[PDB]
Amino acid sequence: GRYIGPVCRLCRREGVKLYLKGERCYSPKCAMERRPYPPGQHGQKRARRPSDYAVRLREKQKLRRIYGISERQFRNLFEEASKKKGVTGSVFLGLLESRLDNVVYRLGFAVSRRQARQLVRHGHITVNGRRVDLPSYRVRPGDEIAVAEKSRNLELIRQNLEAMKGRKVGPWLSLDVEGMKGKFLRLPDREDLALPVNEQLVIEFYSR
Amino acid sequence: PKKVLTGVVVSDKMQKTVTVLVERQFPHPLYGKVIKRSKKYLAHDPEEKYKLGDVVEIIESRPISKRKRFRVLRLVESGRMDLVEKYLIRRQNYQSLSKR
Amino acid sequence: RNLSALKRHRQSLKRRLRNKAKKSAIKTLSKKAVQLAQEGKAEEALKIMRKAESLIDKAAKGSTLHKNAAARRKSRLMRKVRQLLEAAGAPLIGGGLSA
Amino acid sequence: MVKIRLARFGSKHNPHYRIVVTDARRKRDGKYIEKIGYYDPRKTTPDWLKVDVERARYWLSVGAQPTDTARRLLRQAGVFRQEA
Amino acid sequence: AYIPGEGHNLQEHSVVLIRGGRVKDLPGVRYHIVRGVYDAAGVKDRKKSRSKYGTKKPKEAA
RNA sequence: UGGAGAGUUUGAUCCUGGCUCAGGGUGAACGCUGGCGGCGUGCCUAAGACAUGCAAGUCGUGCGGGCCGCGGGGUUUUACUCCGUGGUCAGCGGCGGACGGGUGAGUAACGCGUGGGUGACCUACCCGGAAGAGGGGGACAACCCGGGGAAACUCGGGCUAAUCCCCCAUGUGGACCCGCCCCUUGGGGUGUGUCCAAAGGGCUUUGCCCGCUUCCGGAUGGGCCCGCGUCCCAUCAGCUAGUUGGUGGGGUAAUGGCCCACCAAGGCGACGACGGGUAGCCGGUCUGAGAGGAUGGCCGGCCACAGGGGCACUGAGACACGGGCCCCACUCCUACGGGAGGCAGCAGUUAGGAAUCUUCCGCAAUGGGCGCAAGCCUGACGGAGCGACGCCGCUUGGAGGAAGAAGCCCUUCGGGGUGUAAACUCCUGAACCCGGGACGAAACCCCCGAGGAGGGGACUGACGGUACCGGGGUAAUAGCGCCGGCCAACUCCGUGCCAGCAGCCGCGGUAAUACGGAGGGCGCGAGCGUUACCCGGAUUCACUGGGCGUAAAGGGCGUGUAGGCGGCCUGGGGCGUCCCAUGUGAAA
Repeated sequence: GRYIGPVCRLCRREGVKLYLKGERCYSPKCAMERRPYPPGQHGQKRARRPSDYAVRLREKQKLRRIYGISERQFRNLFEEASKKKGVTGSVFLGLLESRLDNVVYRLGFAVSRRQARQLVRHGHITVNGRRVDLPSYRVRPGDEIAVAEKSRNLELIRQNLEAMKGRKVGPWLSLDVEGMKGKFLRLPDREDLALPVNEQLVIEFYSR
Repeated sequence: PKKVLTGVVVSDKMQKTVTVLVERQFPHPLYGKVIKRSKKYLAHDPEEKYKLGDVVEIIESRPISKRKRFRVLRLVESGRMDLVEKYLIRRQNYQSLSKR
Repeated sequence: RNLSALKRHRQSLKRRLRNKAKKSAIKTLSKKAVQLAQEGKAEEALKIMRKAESLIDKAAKGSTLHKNAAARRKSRLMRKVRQLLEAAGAPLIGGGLSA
Repeated sequence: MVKIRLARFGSKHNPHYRIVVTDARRKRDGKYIEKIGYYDPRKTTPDWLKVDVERARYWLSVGAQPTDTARRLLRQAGVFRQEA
Repeated sequence: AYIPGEGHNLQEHSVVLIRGGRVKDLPGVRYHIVRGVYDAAGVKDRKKSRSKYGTKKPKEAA
């Protein structure tokens, strides 16, 4: 269970537009702008003071919304991040963002999350000679994100590669659309992924 | 290796063997404070050379008899009346108690 | 049900026989020895020393008696005998004993 | 007596035979008197081979009988050498 | 031994697999009941207590 | 690189302080749902009981026949035997059974973890050095004659071989006696006297292969002992006579009351004896910031047991799971005279319980054993299956798409809300179809170098057409608790202290956001809920880290034992402190 179905229903849940559902959830509303109130029945019925612990866990939720993952593996990821010596927070953020599918997303081959996964976990992607599926494969500072050879002469392939020619994606990602490659360069950061996330409160829900 | 230790001679009494009250000491495994711990051992003597008190340095040896582990070696001191007096007070107080 | 572990204990019975035989033979050999030495004899007593010592070699040879134990019994034997000869006498012909 | 033997490890379908000196008593996984190498029968990674001829020679000289895949180990790693 | 709650049956056997818990009465209450054990399969119709109150996952015809 | 509290005593405050949960966790369990794979884990209780198949053998390079074999010699030929001689049951013999397997029953214990003495030992198949391999005589199988018994198999008897067995030897030598020299716990030499050694088999035979003899150092594990640590009760205080000691014997591989003889009165204790209850121990494992507290299953070493026992035997070693002897206990075969047995081994059966599997497969890897090897077993191991029982990766779609459909809940009838969710178009293609396809495997073995270095031949895969590769390829499982405050998320009928929910205040007595139903929404999601059991929170048995005037708590107050901690100065000693070097602490 990785959720799925009505996704940008959770876009307006927090009211902070979460692209996530492709071109529609990008241009005129992320199932958001139209009715950007937290759904259900109430919504337009006045909320509370979200107890500090609760909304700290809510920026935690928000965090995992920005990925489209289950809380389990994601949890384990947090352990692995907070432990091995580093600046735990930034480490955590960029780390989670080093997940294979999202690489292939922010890179440009995907428009968001579910699609990213679908075609990454498809085996339609190849890294350094070997073609691989698993989205939760967090790559390393020095890899090559290429895409398959029967995945060249194909459709929505040409779509995502169409809209991308003439765009700018992250620095630590090298874009070579003449030869279907993507260099997984330097480690990103908090200022490489500056977005509606406060890693602090997240961490401390996790760091109970 | 063949460890050795001290000891105040306790009691000839037995033939061709004497008992000895040894010393050991050690801290506490959570509470600090070093504490005292006496220990009686079989001090061996083929020729009754150590009398009431005689402190000596005693030794690991081949099991020569029954609980008669250890032996001795060389002498340290004599006139050990007061210390072993308080020992005889240990036995004294042992008889200073009963539950009948 | 069936297995050549009966083999094992068949042979083992045989070894029991071996042991008990040679063993008790040695016992009484040693005993006529201690008698003769006890009274005070020499010659034939130290002859018993001879044959018995040979025997205790066959003992330190096969799986009846053995090395340390064989030399244990032998030592106790030839030592013992020396004690009681001298007890009111002096041996003339040795054997297992020197001088 | 003392011998010179191999001992599988790893997990399921990824064995790797550890070169240990052990008397014929100590069972496979059981224990080792000393490890002095590794032979990987499947070949995977340049970790798949190493022996130490020094201790091998030690045990050999003072008395220790190797096995047969160990005979392979000497056949290749030339622990059976003598030079000249 | 109490019960899990509504739906009264259990003639004399049922096997109240004891589970365990007091309430502010019947001096003790400890060691409850399960239903569906060897008998007593919950209460007729349910929606949430179906983790002890039997009635599996009751699906209609649509 | 490491720490959060919350409700709970009142009319309100603040402390004292037990309760409770938010939390991590398992070899689990149950209820609800149930797709794939890898890797694990799977009687925690009856140490009750067991049907049938398999669990330890090999060796004809140790030795003689029966009998299945063949050339067929003898027999003029016959009967047939027997000279040569594969196979197969045995015998004598050689070696393993003391390794691999397991459970907590025992075990307050040098048994275990640990640091060492061994001048108190032992050690074979293995390495190194040595002196050697003359000769004799016998014995019982196999076999043949005959009795018993349903079976068990027992019984008198006459033969055959040997590496079986003993006898004089030969002495590199070891043993003892005493003599003497070094040592200083039975450690080392020498002399005098006696002691004993041997096995041959194979062949290409005059050399080699597998092996006999007696001793010295080592490679390996175990023995005994020592230092220290190893729970709950004081409502278990005195204890004990082999008991503390000694001389002389027996014992054993070794000292030792382990035992005997004899004699002297000691040995343990409030530093917890003696007594009883509970538990086999650890490397490590969960948890707290740590201190610690608890825990000991697969795995690694150490122990104990073979339904309880007692016991020797045998051996290098055992008091020996598939060796034995007697009582016991229980089950079974029986012709009721006789007799047989040990799944705490691998599968399962029954009981018991809340719950703990498949009587599948290969010796192909690797390991034990025996053989010179080829080899034969191996329920070790190496692999398949079942269970979300634990962990990790995972698909059930993407994308577009209404100021927003039917259906459904509220409603102030304005609308709201469900839900871009589906429908409606495109793409991508779980499983499913085909064809292909292993890693695990190169040594042993055959051959030249000498059999050394090495060099070439070549065998061997249970798992399994499985892993996977390439082609074809369908939108393809979704449930679980909660929704008062803790603790994040509420409107609507129901019901009227009735049914009910409950870890804590407790909630409902006609108008319940707490119970049931629903719309929706919170957390999670191949899982979720529920109880069971362990640390923290608990600074709520506190060393860090409290206390004690009224909250629980100064012994009524004096006394001295022992005990605990002790003024100022100088110097001598180095146990605690301390530091360096170091040994170990394995691996996991």
